[PDB]
Amino acid sequence: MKYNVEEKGTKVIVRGIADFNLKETFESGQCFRWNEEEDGSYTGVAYDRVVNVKLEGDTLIIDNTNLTDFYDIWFDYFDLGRDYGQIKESLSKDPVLKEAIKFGQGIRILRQDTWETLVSFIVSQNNRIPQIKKVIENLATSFGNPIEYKGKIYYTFPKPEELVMYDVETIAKTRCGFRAKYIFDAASKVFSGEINLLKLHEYSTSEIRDILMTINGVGPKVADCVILYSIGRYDTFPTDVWIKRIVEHLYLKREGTPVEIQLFAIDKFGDLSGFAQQYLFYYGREMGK
DNA sequence: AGCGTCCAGTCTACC
DNA sequence: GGTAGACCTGGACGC
Ligand code: NA
Repeated sequence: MKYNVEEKGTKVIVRGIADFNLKETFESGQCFRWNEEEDGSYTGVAYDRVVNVKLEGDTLIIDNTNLTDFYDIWFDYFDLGRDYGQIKESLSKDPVLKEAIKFGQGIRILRQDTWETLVSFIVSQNNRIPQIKKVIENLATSFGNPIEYKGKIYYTFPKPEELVMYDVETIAKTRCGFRAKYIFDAASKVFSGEINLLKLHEYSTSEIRDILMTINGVGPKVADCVILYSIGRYDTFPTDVWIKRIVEHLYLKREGTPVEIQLFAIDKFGDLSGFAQQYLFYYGREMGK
């Protein structure tokens, strides 16, 4: 991917954008803190920063950032180095994916912070999206740090060190319910250095899975979500109840467990399974039933 | 109406 | 070895 990057005032401008749509990316099920503004831009809090991203054709405008932050954080965050055009061409050899892709041509897989992804998907278990977003914003407001953009105060996602001094019931005030003890355990294990998130990428995918699943409340799905959305292992296929029913309806024509859905997809899609999953998901939400 | 009821991954207890 | 049932919260749903 070749871009023309320029720093103009309080913003960074990227020209040569392809295979990118903000709505499709931000509503693909991968993330929770990006919110649409009246002009169609999206304001989000990630990596202790607040930025506004706007896309005008092939021109991305990131407000409230500099060249240093763009190259250090946002380039990788929006996975800009990857050719999704090639990915879609390869996947479109499957008629099912080709159809799904036409509705989500601009989906990119964000490379998000490991800790935030971990807690976010802990929150996500047995939960609906609107509620997950409210709980995550509650965690940030209650426990995070204030940062300001255009006169409005935004809150960073709380680090393990910013959570450990609170009891479960204090954490539970975020409306996370029975998941409070899971957040508590995750914070404790990371804070003590028992689970090292920085060195996690040095391990195999199976090893990462096992490390993460030591946390009370982290099972196969949460672990796989961290692995895909934060570590960037694309030969994975996180199986939720939706993708199970989607694959059942469109491929298998019979019922199956989340596990058998999973190995079928990884076999068929290989190193592009994670991308295939995103396309199928936004397509499933587009169709409804 | 204004109530009942169903329910959107992981753990636990128990096979 | 494997899994039925419970589970905070809270909108949708039937009558
Ligand atoms: Na666990």
